[PDB]
Amino acid sequence: PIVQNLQGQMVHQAISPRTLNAWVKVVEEKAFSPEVIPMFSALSEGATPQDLNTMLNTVGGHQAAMQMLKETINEEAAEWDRLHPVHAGPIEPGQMREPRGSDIAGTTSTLQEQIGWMTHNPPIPVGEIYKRWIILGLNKIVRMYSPTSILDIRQGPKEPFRDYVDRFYKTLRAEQASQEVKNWMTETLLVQNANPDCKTILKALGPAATLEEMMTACQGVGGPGHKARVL
Amino acid sequence: PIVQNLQGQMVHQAISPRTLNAWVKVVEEKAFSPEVIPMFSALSEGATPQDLNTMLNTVGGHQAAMQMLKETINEEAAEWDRLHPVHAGPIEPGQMREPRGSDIAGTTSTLQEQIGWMTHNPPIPVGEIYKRWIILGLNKIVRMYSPTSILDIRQGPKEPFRDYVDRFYKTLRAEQASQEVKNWMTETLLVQNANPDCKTILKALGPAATLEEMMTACQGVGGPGHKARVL
Amino acid sequence: PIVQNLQGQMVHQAISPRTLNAWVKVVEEKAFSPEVIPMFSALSEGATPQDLNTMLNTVGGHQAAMQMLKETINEEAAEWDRLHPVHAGPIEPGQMREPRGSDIAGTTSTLQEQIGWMTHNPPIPVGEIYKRWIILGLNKIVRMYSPTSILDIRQGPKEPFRDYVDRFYKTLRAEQASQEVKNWMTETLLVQNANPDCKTILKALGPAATLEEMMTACQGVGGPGHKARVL
Amino acid sequence: PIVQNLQGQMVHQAISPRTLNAWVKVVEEKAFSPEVIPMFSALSEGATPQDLNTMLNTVGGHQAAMQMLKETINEEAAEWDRLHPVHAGPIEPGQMREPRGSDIAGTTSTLQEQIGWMTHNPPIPVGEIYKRWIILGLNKIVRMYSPTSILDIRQGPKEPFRDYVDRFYKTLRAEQASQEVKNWMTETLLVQNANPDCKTILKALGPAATLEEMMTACQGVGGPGHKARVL
Amino acid sequence: PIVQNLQGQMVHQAISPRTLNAWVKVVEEKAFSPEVIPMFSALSEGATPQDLNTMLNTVGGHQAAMQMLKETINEEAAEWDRLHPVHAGPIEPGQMREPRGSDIAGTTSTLQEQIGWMTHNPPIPVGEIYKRWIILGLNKIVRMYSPTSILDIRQGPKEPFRDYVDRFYKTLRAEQASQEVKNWMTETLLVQNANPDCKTILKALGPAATLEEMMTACQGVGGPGHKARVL
Repeated sequence: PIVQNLQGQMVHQAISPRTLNAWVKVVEEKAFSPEVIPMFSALSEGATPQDLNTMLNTVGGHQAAMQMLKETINEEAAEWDRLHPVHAGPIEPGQMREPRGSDIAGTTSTLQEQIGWMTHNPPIPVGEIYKRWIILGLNKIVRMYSPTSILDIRQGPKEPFRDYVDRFYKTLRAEQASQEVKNWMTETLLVQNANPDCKTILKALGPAATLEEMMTACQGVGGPGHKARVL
Repeated sequence: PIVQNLQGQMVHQAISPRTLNAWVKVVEEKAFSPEVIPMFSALSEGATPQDLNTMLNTVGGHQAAMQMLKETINEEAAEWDRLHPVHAGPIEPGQMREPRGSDIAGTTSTLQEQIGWMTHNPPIPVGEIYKRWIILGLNKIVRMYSPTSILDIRQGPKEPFRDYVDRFYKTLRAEQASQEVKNWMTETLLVQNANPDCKTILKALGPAATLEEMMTACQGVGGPGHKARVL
Repeated sequence: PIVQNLQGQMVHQAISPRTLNAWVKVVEEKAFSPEVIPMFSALSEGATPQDLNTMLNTVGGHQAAMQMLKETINEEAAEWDRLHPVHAGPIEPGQMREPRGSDIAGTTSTLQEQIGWMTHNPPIPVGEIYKRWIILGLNKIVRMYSPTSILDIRQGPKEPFRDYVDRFYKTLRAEQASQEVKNWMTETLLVQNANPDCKTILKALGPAATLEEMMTACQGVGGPGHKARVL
Repeated sequence: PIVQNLQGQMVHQAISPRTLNAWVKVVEEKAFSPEVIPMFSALSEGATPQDLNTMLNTVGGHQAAMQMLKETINEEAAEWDRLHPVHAGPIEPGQMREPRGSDIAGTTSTLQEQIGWMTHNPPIPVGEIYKRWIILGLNKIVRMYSPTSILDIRQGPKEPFRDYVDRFYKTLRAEQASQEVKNWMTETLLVQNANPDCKTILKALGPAATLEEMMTACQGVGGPGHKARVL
Repeated sequence: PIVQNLQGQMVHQAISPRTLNAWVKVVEEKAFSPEVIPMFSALSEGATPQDLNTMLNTVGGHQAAMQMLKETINEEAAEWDRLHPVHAGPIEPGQMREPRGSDIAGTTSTLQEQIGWMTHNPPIPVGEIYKRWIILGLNKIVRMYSPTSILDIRQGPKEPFRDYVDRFYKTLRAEQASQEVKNWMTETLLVQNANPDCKTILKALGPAATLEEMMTACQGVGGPGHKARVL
């Protein structure tokens, strides 16, 4: 990553063993569940196209999964070539060159280059583009390896509403459909798959109540000396 | 916060990717428990609101917990707006503008405004202030996500009293109990549901013991049984 | 390891105690698996040769594997010196001195001289060259301690297609077979050892299908409809 | 109701007793059916607010559903006057008087003014509006008493594509969603385990695969035969 | 639809629901059988887009056929915009404007425009245009489900020829196969699957001949004649 957003000295240093450890844990012990997606981004803060290449190849030994990320990113870079014909003219005073596709994926661009653009003012956002190309790759990984579906997130009979809501919301966040398709699942699916008493409370306040208000009312019914309704 | 570099001139910098890594080891270990808010107190030391929003943004797995925290800010932010009269931008030429709720929360404010507000006369500690909004949001997520009720914590025959006291004080912590409620619970409920080994000594102590005195009576070092809990 | 400056040249710092701890846990957990390579590559971004020697020194386990790797390394160093490999940067440096094989590996070169070569313009990239020579041995230990197995692979009777796709990738990676062969085995053996009712799909897929197009049409095994297992 | 006559001019006729029986027959004897609306539309052609009120109040069966319809048109009539204050600002001779929503629902307007709007040129859609508000009632009454469920319909590994479209679009006559949700539904959601033959067939068709072909796809030896049933 | 009652005719009426119920009977008895297509043209003489939408919406189920029909209509509407570039913003009541594809489909057009294009000088054929695209719809339905096996057909032991060739014909018309194939089937399969004495006398005629000649030649026993009404 880059390790200084102002300072020139020691601008960038190679990846942490905790970043690798915890990367390897999500793709193995959480086994490509949808919570991978937002977690990837929290890892990638200030990551260079090379750091990103390191993250692409460090997905827990899963070689076939490397191929589905890899072919994706490359198609996206080949697309960047279709959208951007090459300027060779005078570069303006203080300005850098504009990246190519093979530059975005770090094949043609120096690591000084990658640092340069990432600390430029206004930024040339190469790592923030490549990581969204990688999440698109990553999204394919989650569909083949984990059978998780927002359709089939179901609240258990003695199950806490907080554990069922955590599953629905992490599964929701990794959908790539629009914000209207998203806002519909929290109105429809979430109320519809809660237990009888919690479903009754969710519709009673209606889904226009805040999540904490929903949450506190749903723990309140499912808390001490509970009734598991038969189904 | 302020650098750790022990050559020359101290200079103010953001939160570091090593610290970001540390927060990720904290989250994916303690996650939502009472045990989060003190680690947070540590790692957010000399943070600006921009760091605080980086601390929020670099969370991965638990997107409900984050929707409740993002939510809890808006309501305290709005409160702040309702508490103070603020006109938009400078009220006078060449003097600083007054903070709004959304400025405390980093959204509507630049980082260059942010270190301005802090170097005002008197100081406006916009981070420190903001950390309180965050911690109420944390306390809300933790109370709901925490799993033991305070009204059903009982000590078995082979359970160490240290382990049961940490679970009781951590259950009284999850539920955000007043000191008046903690002093009454301490006195009452605790003594009762200790095992008869601790309990008959706890009962031999006279009116209004300190928790030190409850431990000195009970302890009773080592055991119960073979190879006691250190968690 | 070498850390980057925003303008100007790379600077050498001492290795992290965790990087060391991480690598040991790597050679305990993954030695006989093709997971040794991406982790080793991950823990040797911006490494010098003394970084690469420190990682090799750190191991106190798996001594017969290190020995095979060491005799292997000397084979491409002796080759270096005799049959003059192609490389980027100076083949006859004027103002500094020819890298030998031993020097690339760092048994006869001081750390200054290695920095000397990597800080050069054009550089002589001694670190990356060495890491290829360790990765040759990493393949060798993976081949010797996990032998031929690509022909014996079958998709299980109850096994989803992607779980056995995921194994075929691991197997074929472990296999070390020629790239004309890798490309045939992905074209026809991947279909050959598959489920029979999934192979009917795979025939309509053809040879030039992506993994994602194949993992989308064919999923789990699936089973008799309208039945229940025997009692 | 109003009859159209030459030059597109409008001429008035009293409500037939046969139209009213016709409407009691569609309400009671095509009860709750989506088909209820288009028949309705064919009964309400040139209807004044008065003819609609007679239509609605003529009916004596199904009074839980006429109640939600009376609540829905009241709400819509009071909504209307927020959005448009009648006769705002400067008053202009030459106008029939503007309809408030209480005139639209026929509550503060007389026959003379009801004829006023519809013999105007261009015709003021007073009765047309009320019908579109009543169809909102009827579509809601349809949703309320339909039996199909959106959490039952999905394509499993034995189901034809047709067989699932028929049921799913049978759902959505009753159950309302956006097209972005319907498109996401057919892309991925309700199709997670969908028929292996259909996948085989869908690939075998190429990049010239049509919806008509995809419906014709998939047959076996259960259910109806292949022999024709239409004289 | 638009009556031809009255001097200088251009007068719209509602469709009678009896007419709607006679259409419920055609589809009850004949489904989508090929002679539903010109009946549907006959039902929709002088009809509007709103009438048509009414006649479509009153159909009993078939929701996969309804979709396939609906997307078929949406592509003819879409190319219709490509074949006639027409534009509009907000629609003005009373104003003669050029119809777009959406206005020809009843989707965007109020009924006064629809009648208004129909009764312009020249009449602009908006009812025709869409009725033609619904007939292409039905014609698509007929392609998919009307064919059944003609190779079933063999003349019964006591069967006269005028029952067996009509039955040949009824199944031949059922199949959607191109004409020159059908001509082939006439000169071969009608003769080859015929009884011994028949096929013989059909080989004496030569099957090249007119159907009057085949009826005269292959003559069988008289009586009432089976009218073909057992299915």
